[PDB]
Amino acid sequence: DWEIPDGQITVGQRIGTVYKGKWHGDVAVKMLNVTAPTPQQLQAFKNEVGVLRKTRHVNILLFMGYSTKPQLAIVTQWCEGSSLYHHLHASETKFEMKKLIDIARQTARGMDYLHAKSIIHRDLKSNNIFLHEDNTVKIGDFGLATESILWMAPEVIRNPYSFQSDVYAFGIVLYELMTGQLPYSNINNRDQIIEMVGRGSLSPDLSKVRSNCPKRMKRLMAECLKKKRDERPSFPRILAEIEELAREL
Amino acid sequence: DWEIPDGQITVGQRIGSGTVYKGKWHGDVAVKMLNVAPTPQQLQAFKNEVGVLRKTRHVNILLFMGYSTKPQLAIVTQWCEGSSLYHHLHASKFEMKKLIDIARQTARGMDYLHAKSIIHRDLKSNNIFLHEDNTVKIGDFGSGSILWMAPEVIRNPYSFQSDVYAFGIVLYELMTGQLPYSNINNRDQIIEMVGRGSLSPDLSKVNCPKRMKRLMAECLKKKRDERPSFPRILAEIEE
Ligand SMILES: CCN(C)S(=O)(=O)Nc1ccc(F)c(C(=O)c2c[nH]c3ncc(-c4cnc(C5CC5)nc4)cc23)c1F
Repeated sequence: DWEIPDGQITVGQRIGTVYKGKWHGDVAVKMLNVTAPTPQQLQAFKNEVGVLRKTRHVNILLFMGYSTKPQLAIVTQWCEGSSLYHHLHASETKFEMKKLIDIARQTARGMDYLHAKSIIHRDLKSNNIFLHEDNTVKIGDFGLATESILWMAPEVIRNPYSFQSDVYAFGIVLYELMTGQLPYSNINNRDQIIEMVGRGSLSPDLSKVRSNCPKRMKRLMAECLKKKRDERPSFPRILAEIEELAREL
Repeated sequence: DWEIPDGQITVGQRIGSGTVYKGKWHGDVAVKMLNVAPTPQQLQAFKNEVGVLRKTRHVNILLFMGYSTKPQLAIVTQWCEGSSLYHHLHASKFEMKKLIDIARQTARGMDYLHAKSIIHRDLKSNNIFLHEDNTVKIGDFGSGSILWMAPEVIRNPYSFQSDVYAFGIVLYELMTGQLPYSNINNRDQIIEMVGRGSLSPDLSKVNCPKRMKRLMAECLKKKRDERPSFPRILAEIEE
C-alpha cells in the first residue's frame, strides 16, 4: 500500500491545491479541499494514483503516496527550482545550447518511458516540466494522464488524444527551447489560433530558432509538429535522434 | 509487474563488483547482475528482495526501476552521476554547510526506511552515492566492512539501532574526514576491541555544531538501547 496514514504529514505553505509539506523530509502535497468528494472526484483520484503508481524514472515526478480519509491527497517529492516555463519565458537567465539539448533529452527519456508503459500525458507543456535544482528535468502535473492551447495538436483542437498528441506537445516544448519564445507571437486571440491550427493553415515559425540550433534538432522539431498525426515520430526515434546529435556536438 | 523483458536493456561498462554495469533503458540505468543459472528455489528468494525495494519511493533512496530474470537475475536502478560519499571523503573539501546537508539527507532516507520497517543492515559511506554531488542516494540494502558495525552485530543482532550506529560512524566520517581507528590498522584488533566495548571512535578528530557531536555520540552508544531513533535523529539535525 502507498496509502500514507493521515496525520503523518505536516502541511505547510501554499503554492497554487498544492502545499509544501514535511514527511521524512520535504514533500509536495496536492489536496482536494472539498467537504465530500464527488463520484467524479473519486475516479479522477484513483486514476491519477493508478498511473503514478506505475512510474519509476528519474525524469518523472516521484510519486510517494496518497491520502484518502480526510481529503483526497497525492504526495510527491519536493522539487526545488522553477518550471521550464518560468526559466524560458518569465526569467532573465537564458540557457546555453548544450543545456537546451540536455533539457530536451531528459524530457524525451521521460516521455519515452511513459509511452513504453502505455501512458499518455495529454498535457505536456513547459509549465509541467520542473527543472529540479535547475539541471534535472521532472515531468509532472499528472492531472490528465491515462492508461494549454499552444501545446495542442490540430486533431486535439478539432478520442483526439494519443501518443501522437504527446509528440506534438513535445514538439512545441522543443520550439520553446530552441526559440526561447511561445508559438504564435503574432496572434493574441485564442479563437484565432484554434481555428488556424485546427485547419492546418498555421504552424510554429521555425525561422525563429537560434543560429546555434543544430539542423538535426530543427528537422526533428518539424517532424514532431507534423499536421498529420500519423506522420509524427515515436519517442524511441525521437530519443534516439536527440541522443545522436547530443554526442555529435 | 516491474519486470523488464529480455533485450530491452543495453548493458555497457563494468562499474564495480553481484556485478554493477552502466546501461541504457529509456535513458541511463545501473544494472546489478546477480552472481547466478537460477533454480526455482532461488527465484522466489530473489523476488522477495525485489518486493522490499518495490516499496521504496523516496528522493534520498536510490530509485529502484525494475528487475530482469533473463538472461540472468538483475536489479535495475537509476544511474547516479558522480561518486560515493566514501570517495569524496577519503579520496578527494566540503563546506560544513554541505556536510550537514549530506548528513541531513541520509537521516531522511534512513527515517523513511525505518518507517517502512526496513533495516538497511549495511549503511556506510560507499553505500551513500552523491548524485550530481548534491543529492544523497542510499543503496545496497536489498570478508566485510566492520568499521560501521555496532558492537552487538560483531559478537535480533540486526536492528534499527544497529542502523543508527552505522549512521553514527557516517556522521564521524563527515565530521572528521577520515575512517575510525585509523590509528589502529588491524581488523582483528578492531573486531575484538569494538566487540568488547574497549574501543570507540576518537571524537578528538572532529567547526562542528556541538549538537551534532552530542548526536554523533548518541548514535555511537555501545549500549544498543541508549541510541536515539531516526525520527529524533532527523528532528535534531533538521533543527
Ligand atoms: C535501489 C537500491 N537497490 C535495489 S540495492 O540492490 O539495494 N542497491 C543497488 C542495486 C543496483 C545497483 F546498480 C546499485 C548501484 O551500485 C548503483 C545504482 N546506480 C548507480 N549509479 C552509479 C554507480 C557508480 C558509478 N561509478 C562509480 C565509480 C566512480 C567510478 N561508483 C558507483 C553505482 C550505482 C545499487 F547500489
